[PDB]
Amino acid sequence: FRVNSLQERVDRLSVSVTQLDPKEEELSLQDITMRKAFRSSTIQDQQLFDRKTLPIPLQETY
Amino acid sequence: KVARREIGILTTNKNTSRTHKIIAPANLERPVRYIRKPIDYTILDDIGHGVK
Repeated sequence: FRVNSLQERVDRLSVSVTQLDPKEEELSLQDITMRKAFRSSTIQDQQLFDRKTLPIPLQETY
Repeated sequence: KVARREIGILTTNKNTSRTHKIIAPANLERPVRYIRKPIDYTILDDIGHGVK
């Protein structure tokens, strides 16, 4: 699923980049003033041994 | 390209060239031989209103 979702995401970005025009691209200071800075994902996995993570086989033995 | 386009506005050609320390003429001066000739008081007769 993820692969397919990403592939189509990659494909249309490969097209968007094609349309990029350095000659017309204008820069504004409102990005530094009115628009938040890019933030990469900061997900950290924890509590890996909750009962809900217990595999079915062991659950039955339990 | 966007960055270079932004700084390109603040630039202009720096007219610099490269040549040799010494450039001799195409044709060097010809050594003229000395020949004796008498004083001639008529060589200015055609300059201005001359008198023959």
